[PDB]
Amino acid sequence: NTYQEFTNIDQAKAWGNAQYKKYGLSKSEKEAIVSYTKSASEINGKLRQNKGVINGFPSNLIKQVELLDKSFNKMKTPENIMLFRGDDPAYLGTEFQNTLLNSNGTINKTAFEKAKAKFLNKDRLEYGYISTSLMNVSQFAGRPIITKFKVAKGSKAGYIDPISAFAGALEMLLPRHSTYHIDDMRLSSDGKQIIITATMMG
Repeated sequence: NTYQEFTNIDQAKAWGNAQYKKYGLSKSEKEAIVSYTKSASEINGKLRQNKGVINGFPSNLIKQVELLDKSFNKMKTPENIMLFRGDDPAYLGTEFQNTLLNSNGTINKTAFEKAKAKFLNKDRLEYGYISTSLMNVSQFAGRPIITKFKVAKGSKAGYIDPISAFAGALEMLLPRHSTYHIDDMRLSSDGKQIIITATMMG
């Protein structure tokens, strides 16, 4: 199908803002999301280390995770939409940490080949929540990997930007334990990034 790609920040904001006012999040839900934007790396890190099992977590965290999960009952995208994300080398694996990037800042083509072999046309499970943006915003111009997720109409997806502690990200959040299938991997025009196109599943 066709996936809406925002090409203008003000249009992205107005659409996102409009989605958000309809959500009708509870007070507790909003608090959990505000806190997630402050400490996402810790939360997602614990979810990956424990493969989605929250039983051992502190009770404040168990509560926070259940509230973020429950929030996606109210937060669905009303259309097919493209979402974006910047990632550092470790995203592809420990092996890529210090091998994806040449000294001059270009993508090493041999590491690109091991990444394409490892990931192209394959499913990937993510234990954490997935923070994305409505556009390829400048916050992740410095990042070597850009992923474009194709998110179907009716899929769980929420514009949480109005209540984020941080500005400028046009932030759309996706639920934890999502699987996506990597459809395409190519180098960018200047050779400094890998562009990944993926289809988001349940």
